[PDB]
Amino acid sequence: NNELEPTPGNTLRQTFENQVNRILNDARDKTGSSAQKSLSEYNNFKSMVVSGAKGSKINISQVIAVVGQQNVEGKRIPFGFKHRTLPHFIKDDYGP
Amino acid sequence: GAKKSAIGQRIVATLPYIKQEVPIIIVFRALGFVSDRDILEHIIYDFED
Amino acid sequence: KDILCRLEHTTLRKVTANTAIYYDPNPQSTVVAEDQEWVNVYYEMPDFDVARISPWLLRVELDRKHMTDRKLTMEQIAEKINAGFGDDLNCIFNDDNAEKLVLRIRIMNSDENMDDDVFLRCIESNMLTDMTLQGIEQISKVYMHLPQTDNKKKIIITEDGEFKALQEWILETDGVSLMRVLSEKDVDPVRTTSNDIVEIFTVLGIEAVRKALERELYHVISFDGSYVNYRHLALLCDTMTCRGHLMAITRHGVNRQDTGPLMKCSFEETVDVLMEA
Amino acid sequence: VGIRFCQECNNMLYPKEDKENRILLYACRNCDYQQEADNSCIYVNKITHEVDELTQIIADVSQDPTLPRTEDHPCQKCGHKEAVFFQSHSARAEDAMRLYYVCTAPHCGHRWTE
Amino acid sequence: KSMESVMVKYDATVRNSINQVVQLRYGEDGLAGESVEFQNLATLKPSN
Amino acid sequence: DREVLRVIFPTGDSKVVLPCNLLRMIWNAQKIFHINPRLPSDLHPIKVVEGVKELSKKLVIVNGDDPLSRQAQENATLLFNIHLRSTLCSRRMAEEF
Amino acid sequence: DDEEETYRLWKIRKTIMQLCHDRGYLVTQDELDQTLEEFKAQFGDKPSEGRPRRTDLTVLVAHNDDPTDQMFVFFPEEPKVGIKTIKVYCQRMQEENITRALIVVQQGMTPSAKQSLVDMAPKYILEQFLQQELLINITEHELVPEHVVMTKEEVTELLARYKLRENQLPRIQAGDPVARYFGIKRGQVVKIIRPSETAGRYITYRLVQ
Ligand SMILES: [Zn+2]
Ligand SMILES: [Zn+2]
Repeated sequence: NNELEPTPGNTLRQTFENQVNRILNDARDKTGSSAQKSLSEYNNFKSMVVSGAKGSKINISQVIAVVGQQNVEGKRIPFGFKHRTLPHFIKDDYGP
Repeated sequence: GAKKSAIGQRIVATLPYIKQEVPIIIVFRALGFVSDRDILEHIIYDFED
Repeated sequence: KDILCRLEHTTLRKVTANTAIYYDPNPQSTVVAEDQEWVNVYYEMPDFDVARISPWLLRVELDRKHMTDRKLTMEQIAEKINAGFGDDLNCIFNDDNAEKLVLRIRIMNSDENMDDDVFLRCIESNMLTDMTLQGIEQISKVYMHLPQTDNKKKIIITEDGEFKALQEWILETDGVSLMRVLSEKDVDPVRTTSNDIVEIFTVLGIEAVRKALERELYHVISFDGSYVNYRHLALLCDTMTCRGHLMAITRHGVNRQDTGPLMKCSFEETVDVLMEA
Repeated sequence: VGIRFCQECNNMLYPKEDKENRILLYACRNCDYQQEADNSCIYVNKITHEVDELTQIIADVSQDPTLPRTEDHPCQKCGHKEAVFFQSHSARAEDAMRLYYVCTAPHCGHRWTE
Repeated sequence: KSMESVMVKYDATVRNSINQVVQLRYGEDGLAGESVEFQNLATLKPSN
Repeated sequence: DREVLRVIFPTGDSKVVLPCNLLRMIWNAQKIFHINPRLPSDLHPIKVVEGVKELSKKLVIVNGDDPLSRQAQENATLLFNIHLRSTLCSRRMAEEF
Repeated sequence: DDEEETYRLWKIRKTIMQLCHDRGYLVTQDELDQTLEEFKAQFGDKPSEGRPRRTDLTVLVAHNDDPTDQMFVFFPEEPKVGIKTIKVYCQRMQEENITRALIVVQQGMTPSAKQSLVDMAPKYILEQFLQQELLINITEHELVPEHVVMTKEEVTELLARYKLRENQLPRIQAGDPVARYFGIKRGQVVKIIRPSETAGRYITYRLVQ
């Protein structure tokens, strides 16, 4: 409804993309923290992550909570078809 | 250039088996259609534009 | 923001809405309906009817949005579109209290006592790209932000002797011509720099190239949290700028050397250089 | 603003100036057919380029099975309660997230932005 | 391939192949980068 | 030296790379000799001052006697001598160590 | 305009009063910090149709060690300079018995006058500058270390201490901005003093060739 106001040095599209990334990145982090604070002392993932032998704290959340958001060329998945990403969606769908 | 700055870009064509570029109106006339009311109806399909 | 706009390059076609070539054989004809008022209040003060009056007119419309954002109004434009091109043109204009900003131009009639229509179209197509309103020619877009890191902050030593960091506005451009940007007012001539080193070589010297090259190597190495000792950077950026000028480490740079004949034969031009030898 | 074709050899009529009655004359450069100009303006150049695409979208787009539909916004000219909306899908995409609608009733073709 | 023959000569100067001095002392200090480690000054940061 | 450091390091950091560690060498000597940090010590301060001077003399990087070879030596071991003088001062080694 | 023009002429003047102070000439103290409004009141408010004509700006200075060797600086009036125009100056030096001279070129010079200055080699040495380059002191930049020119008695002490020749030093061509700022000729040695993070201070030498 044309209720967005661009920020200095930002097109209307790029301001929208930047905010949609912030909402989605915080969910990957907040869900990730949920996956950790529920682990146990006997867990074997935490045992290889804590001692630093192999792994990272994001693989735990990707295995347990959420894989996250993919992106090619450093930006969201492009419109490979015309105004679509796959023939299963309707045109100009910008959802997550 | 202080000459074509005003007129603008010119549509060109590079036909096969020839060395030099050719303007499109020339190759249009080589098929007949010498008039410029008949050429500009094969290229523009509505004259309210 | 004002020095931002004063540094950025701005041409004419960025501040115009539309232009039209009309035909007024008399300045009182006023083919378009409503411009008669201001052109007439000029006309009761009629000056410069020296040779003729050119029947060919050029009318330009401006966008106050793009006008005020750079703090421009058509007065300065009006003198510089005259002062800078000659006096073959003549500009009368509105008052900005009127919502739309139009200024009309005719050729200097001294020429009428090669067609003037194609000449006027050439001039129209030439002024909107070669305007040079403000700024330096090559720098196109200039951003603005204040950092939060201690990398670009202003660290001062207070009176009691403690290191205090301060947030200060910095500007970053896309395009380089530093010798002019340094010469401007209210721009720090000490800490301003460019990420191209041939420019610093021509402008600042040779030792400045040494230090800038060292700094850029350090910044690209320590980007992902890694670390490399200092002696290696120093030795590299010292042997790279030892013979006075910037010789790149490439096939050409190795060729121009004081080394013997049996080393340049190990590089792809054995026979000719050895025949020379 | 338009264009003028000669009435004899069907070519492009150029504008010319006569020093007698101060009137624009359109001349040919193959023959010399003549006539006067009614609007007395030649060149116009729109740089704002704020053309509303309500004059460029076609009414048969409502036959597309790959476009979203709506029951909220009804048509005004006919009262149909089903529309199909989309975006500019053209250039001038700096702040271009408007939403043009088209009525889907057969033989209405009414278009409107909001 | 560029820097093959730079080395430390017996008077502690870093010379090229044609004996063109490059540094009057290695790394401007004279020490090998193998027996050094991180420390703190503890004199510049505090207040007066 | 405090005023010279503030112009060598303008930003204000303190992490530098240097020769032999000093805090660890003090910690070692505090245990090879069973130093009890509870009783008064017997280390005369003018002994600390003159010992640090004599030690600073025997750290030659550029060995020479004439000028232009006696100032390059002071330029080479400039930072390490500052660190050594600030760490082994008479107050600190009678208060902490 | 003239406000831009009265500003530049004060700025360019303040730069030169340091450039000649670096070369070891005698410049009075308050001439170094001559503020703008003081300059505007002394030489004139505006050079546009004004008293400052780009002449009445010239400077003549004498060396510290010797009152005889003097240096002059000229501010030509035309944008680009011709042939006899410098001979006008060459005559002005011929009459006053001064060999050290500078010319602050306004916008450029002709390939003509480029030939006309490289000829008088053994006498009447002149330095050609540009109006733009003198607008800022590059010596006070951040990246530029401190240079000092060594007498010809000190240079023979290096090559006898480090047992060097003069071919084995690092080189610098006499065409870069700091080689001209100090007025350096081939065969001289300049000393650079920069602070480093491993030692604290490091002194390097350059041969100008
Ligand atoms: Zn015709
Ligand atoms: Zn309808």
